[PDB]
Amino acid sequence: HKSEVAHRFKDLGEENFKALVLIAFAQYLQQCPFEDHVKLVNEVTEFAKTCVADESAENCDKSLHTLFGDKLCTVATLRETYGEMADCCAKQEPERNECFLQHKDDNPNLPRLVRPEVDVMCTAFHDNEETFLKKYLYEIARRHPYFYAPELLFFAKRYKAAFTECCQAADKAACLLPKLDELRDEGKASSAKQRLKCASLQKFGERAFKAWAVARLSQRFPKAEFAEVSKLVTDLTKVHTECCHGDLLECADDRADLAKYICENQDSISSKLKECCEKPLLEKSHCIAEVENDEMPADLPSLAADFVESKDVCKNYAEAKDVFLGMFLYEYARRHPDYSVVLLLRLAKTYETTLEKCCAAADPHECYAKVFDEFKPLVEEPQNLIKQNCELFEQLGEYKFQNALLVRYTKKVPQVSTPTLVEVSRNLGKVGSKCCKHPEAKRMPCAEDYLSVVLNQLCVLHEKTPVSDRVTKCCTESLVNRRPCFSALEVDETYVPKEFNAETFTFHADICTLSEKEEQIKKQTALVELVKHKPKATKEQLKAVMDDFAAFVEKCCKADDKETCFAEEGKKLVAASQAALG
Ligand SMILES: CN(C)c1cccc2c(S(=O)(=O)N[C@@H](CCCNC(=N)N)C(=O)O)cccc12
Ligand SMILES: CN(C)c1cccc2c(S(=O)(=O)N[C@@H](CCCNC(=N)N)C(=O)O)cccc12
Ligand SMILES: CCCCCCCCCCCCCC(=O)O
Ligand SMILES: CCCCCCCCCCCCCC(=O)O
Repeated sequence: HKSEVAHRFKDLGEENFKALVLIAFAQYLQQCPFEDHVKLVNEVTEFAKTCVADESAENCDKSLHTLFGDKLCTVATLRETYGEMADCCAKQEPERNECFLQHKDDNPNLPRLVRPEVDVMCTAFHDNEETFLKKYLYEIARRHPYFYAPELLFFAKRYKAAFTECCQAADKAACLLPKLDELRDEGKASSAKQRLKCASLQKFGERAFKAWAVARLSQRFPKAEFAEVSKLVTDLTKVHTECCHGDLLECADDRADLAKYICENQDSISSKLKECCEKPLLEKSHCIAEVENDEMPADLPSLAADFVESKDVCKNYAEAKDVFLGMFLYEYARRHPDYSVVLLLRLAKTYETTLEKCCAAADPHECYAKVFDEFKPLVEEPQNLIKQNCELFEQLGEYKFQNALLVRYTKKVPQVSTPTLVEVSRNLGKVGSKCCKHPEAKRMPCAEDYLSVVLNQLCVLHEKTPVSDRVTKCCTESLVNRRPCFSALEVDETYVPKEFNAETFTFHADICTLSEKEEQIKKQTALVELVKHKPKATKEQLKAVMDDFAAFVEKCCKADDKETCFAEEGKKLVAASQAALG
């Protein structure tokens, strides 16, 4: 109303307000120390309480961007510490805010945040819960200037919970550690997905984004009408554009509106928004965005009616190509919550191509009549890979399943670095253990979501150090063809094996004391290097060495004079193996 800070203060609450202001400042002034930001927060909070009291008090009328900018320009060491950015303070709003956005460092040169010992961690938490959580909130926020603030706040509260439950536990570590690792990945995944959607919106444009949304929104709100889905898709697009531009406030307002709009028309969108809509202003958005798919209508016509038979296909299609295709997408997506969004896009793409070729032919109907048949092979491809890979994972464990993927890809792309291969394969394996446990109907969507992030990470590392044209093709290809492209890679015939290296296969007793995580990465690293040396080795030849090795270790780690065993038997292993693998 009259006062913006007052309004936000009232909605959000004191605690949330103070946390968000902190995150916001940490995201711009990434270089200032924790104690400086805390001061800022206090002053902004105090000022806020002043306005809550008297809406007409000094400055309370000024907009949030203006207020935020002024306080930002208050920092005396602004130029000394941030140089160029200080020139932003000379500009008027909105150039000022705009200027600040352009100077936000997407990834500064800060030190990796290390995880302390669980005990020091639980004691710090206990002795000063607030400064312990806020300082870490600060460290995370400054390292991820683009992470949507409210969401970072959502994570914080889960972290708080993990410490309460675990620092009380008998075995604190057994409780805490795994919850922490889970929190980290979930954080890594959210981060990666946010930057991924933004990248895509930049490269492939609005249209492509819109398409992806119709599909996703349709699977989620199958009982909504195409007109509502269009509405939502338009607003969602605006939201992402702005949220991607990086302006927290604008992004927040857009999201608030959309969430409240959805809740008001809740009855005509989805029957699973009841809970989400009764939640606090700060959680509405987050909830809705993650809502389970609603139940789809039972009395739903067959597609071929309006899209294959009907002689108005080309008529309706030429009258508004994108709308018609959007309708096709809507119709197909809502009957298939079990398809990955990108699979749906491939079908829509296929349908479009057909109509382009066909509607330009004498007898349209005859030309495009056998299209739903062209879909079959498209749908089955992803399904087959799922059942096939999920079975294999059920046999061997995650670990053993990770090794198979290790051999499989080292062969396809031997140029890639051994460490990169180990990491990608490990994360790929995890997708197997996180998705294969769901009933079929949810597998593909799961794989898509986890595969998309892992594939982007893969492409990035490669952007930096290009090592293969094939990998770069897949990486730059259509986002809808990214995964298929990687799936179509075959063994590298050209590759010339790395010259043998003794050190690379020498193992010491230190291997017996390392943690599982460590031992595995140690073994998996030799494996990639093994394959990189003998790429023509068969499943049989390999399993042989591995079995020998397997024993080797266990044997030399349960016998006196370790380092002797590994050195004496080690020579034997390598000697025999070099021979078996000719
Ligand atoms: C919940 N969310 C916001 C996160 C919590 C903790 C760590 C996160 C990280 S992380 O990078 O610190 N943690 C990962 C990635 C290593 C990258 N390190 C860099 N210095 N770049 C890790 O420790 O294996 C990234 C993204 C989100 C995170
Ligand atoms: C709450 N309003 C404003 C929404 C915001 C963002 C995404 C929404 C979606 S969605 O389908 O795009 N939801 C996305 C994930 C949301 C982003 N989540 C993050 N943690 N970053 C998806 O399922 O692929 C559906 C409905 C409402 C949404
Ligand atoms: C009005 C609704 C807009 C939806 C537009 C339908 C376009 C679907 C065709 C599929 C295109 C695949 C996406 C791409 O890679 O370009
Ligand atoms: C030509 C040198 C061959 C010797 C190298 C042996 C390295 C193989 C690594 C074994 C990894 C199998 C994983 C496991 O033991 O569970």
